[PDB]
Amino acid sequence: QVAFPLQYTPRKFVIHPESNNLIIIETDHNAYTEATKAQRKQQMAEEMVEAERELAAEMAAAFLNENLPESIFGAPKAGNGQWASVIRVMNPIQGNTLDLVQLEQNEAAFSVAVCRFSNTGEDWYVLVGVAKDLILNPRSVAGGFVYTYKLVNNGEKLEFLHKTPVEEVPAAIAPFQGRVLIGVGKLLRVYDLGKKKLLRKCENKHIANYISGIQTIGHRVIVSDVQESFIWVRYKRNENQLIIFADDTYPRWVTTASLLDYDTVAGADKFGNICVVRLPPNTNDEVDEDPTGNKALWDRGLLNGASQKAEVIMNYHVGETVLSLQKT
Amino acid sequence: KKLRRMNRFTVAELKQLVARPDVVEMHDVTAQDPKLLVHLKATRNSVPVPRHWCFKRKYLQGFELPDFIKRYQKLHDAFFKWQTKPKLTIHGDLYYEGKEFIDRTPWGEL
Amino acid sequence: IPYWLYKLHGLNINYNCEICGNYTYRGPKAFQRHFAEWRHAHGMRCLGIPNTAHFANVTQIEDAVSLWAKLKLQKASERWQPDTEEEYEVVN
Amino acid sequence: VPVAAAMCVLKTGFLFVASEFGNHYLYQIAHLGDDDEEPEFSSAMPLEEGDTFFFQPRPLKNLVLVDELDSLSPILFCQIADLANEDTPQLYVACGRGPRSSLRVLRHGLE
Amino acid sequence: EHLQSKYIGTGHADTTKWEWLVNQHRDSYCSYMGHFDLLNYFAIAENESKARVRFNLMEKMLQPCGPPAD
RNA sequence: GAUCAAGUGUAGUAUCUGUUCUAUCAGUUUAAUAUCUGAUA
Ligand SMILES: [Zn+2]
Repeated sequence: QVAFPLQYTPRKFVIHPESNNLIIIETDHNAYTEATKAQRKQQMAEEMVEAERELAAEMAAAFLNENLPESIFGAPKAGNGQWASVIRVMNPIQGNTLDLVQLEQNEAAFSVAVCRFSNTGEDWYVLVGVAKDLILNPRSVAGGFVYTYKLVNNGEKLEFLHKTPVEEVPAAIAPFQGRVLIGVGKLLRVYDLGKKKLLRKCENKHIANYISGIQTIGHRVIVSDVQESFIWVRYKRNENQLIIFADDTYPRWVTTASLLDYDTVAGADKFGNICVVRLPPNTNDEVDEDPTGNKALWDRGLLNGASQKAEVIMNYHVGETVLSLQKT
Repeated sequence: KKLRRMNRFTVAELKQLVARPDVVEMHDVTAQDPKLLVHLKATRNSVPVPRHWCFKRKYLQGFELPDFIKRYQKLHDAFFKWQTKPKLTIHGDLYYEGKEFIDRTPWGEL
Repeated sequence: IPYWLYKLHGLNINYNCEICGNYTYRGPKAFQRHFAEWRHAHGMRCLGIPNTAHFANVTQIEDAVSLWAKLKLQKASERWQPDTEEEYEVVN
Repeated sequence: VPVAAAMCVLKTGFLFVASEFGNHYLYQIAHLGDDDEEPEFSSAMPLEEGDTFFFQPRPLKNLVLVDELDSLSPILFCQIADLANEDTPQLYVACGRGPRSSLRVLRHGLE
Repeated sequence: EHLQSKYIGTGHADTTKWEWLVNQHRDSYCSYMGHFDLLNYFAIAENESKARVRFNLMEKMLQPCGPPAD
């Protein structure tokens, strides 16, 4: 092992394909950002003087310089719902930080992607999905943002472009056909880059619950629901629609997913399991959704899910929770 | 006492209060928790109660040899050379009285 | 008629349907069939309401209409509104 | 020391600190905590309710680090890729919680 | 059958929403306490010590769904 | 389908023959009925 320090709990990273640098998102609950950590320190020094006053001034000056490392003494625990988060560009050969964007207090990065957009061609972009004022338990949130940066200097610096608001946490981001697919809560949306903000080309509201992950292959999109496992979606390119065409027959608390082939998904869950789910032969992805309402009224899916079902072809309890799957 | 049997939603009221009015049956209104019941009836992989539960008659009071068998070695090969899976019903397809009458190579094949 | 059909089979009981012009069908698991019958289907047509499973077991006009309001709002909401696609400077 | 799932004091004068997450530590106990530059608090001292004893956190005084069991718990994210132009792909592993987080590069081999 | 009553968290035809959910929540918290990896997940997600996560779960065992219906 | 009487047999479960079911309301009860208990003819 060679180990390179990070500042908060890393949630995800992506390899920028040309210069091979890692874009890492780090995020903690009960945490202060460095700006807030400094401001907290400043007020506590002033409060210590305004509690003798010559010695208090010395102790306050001492305290402002007293700067014990978080790695040894612990990061100071902010209250419930308080978040600190950073986006780090890092070289994988030796872990020098090339760039470090710091997000606002109580912004929590949950998703990241590196991509090109069709409109801008060669230009690279980092999209980072952020929750604002997320409370975990009981769950509530002040919506979210997607931050866009233009990757520049051979993928060594994040040039901030714009910050686009969204209604709920953008929990997954996936580049799709020169556009970006972002899962905001239970809504799956296709976003064009735009100039001042991302533009919502398409949206699907039929996902049962919160979206944890998004994989893609061709026109197929595999959506990981937080509890209702795998949903297969097709993007109808000409018709501008995201259509659900298949689902699993079990609840799974999916943590991560991997595509094995065009028809097959390996998944893992919060309960230490792995599964492989496959679409049965002659599953049809060329499916409609009705412009009047018929396919949500008369015509319908099976068991209160989609009309076609995936087969579970593998199940195994690993004995311990899996957060990464990769075919390699 | 009959009073609590009057202290119930109407079918109209239960139909409008819920995300899925198409799962609301006449009887559902009479439950101890009609809102939990209708919720459970709407869950994504859940199986309906056998429809005969309210019938006055008992459940069923209203073979061909599989082709590979029917087709020493032959009898082994019926099981280990040419045995086809029968038509299998999917999860939740309960039996009832009237039921009958980019590359695409698979990963991890052999 | 063997009168255990009236009592035991439940053909004593009766229900009206306003959608069926106030017509009546006697016993419960017989009555339940009119939601797929021409009196009912014509009543639903006369109110501009499709006779979906959502309206099975609904016998009253104001209910069928108000449920058809709530369902029409729901089924308008549930889908993609391409009038609410976004275009650059922003326009929908 | 890092927050521990378990501590064992060995008869031979070592403290083993099974870290809650990340690497585990063996420390030699250099001193038994019988200094007096730093005060000893007591249940017999007068104090109020809501009031509290206060102490100063400071670097390792009674403990000396002697071994570190390099530990991947928790692995939060992973990519297997060659990013070094070696023969063999490395595993890029996002590890740890909080300020003991790390990105670790794993190669098949011996240091 | 009668002997099922030896086992807490079983139900019967007059089991309410509240009784059933309180058993689901109590069984869930006991499962989280036993499964070391499931406990890891919550400690990392909350940025909280495994010992405080366990304590918070034990505190939640008393009244996991709020008070009985009425 | 419920319900009363009688024969017969088994470790236990029952079978089998001969009857009753004709009007509304209230209470009990049921998923809804029904049965049952009162009332009005
Ligand atoms: Zn009708």
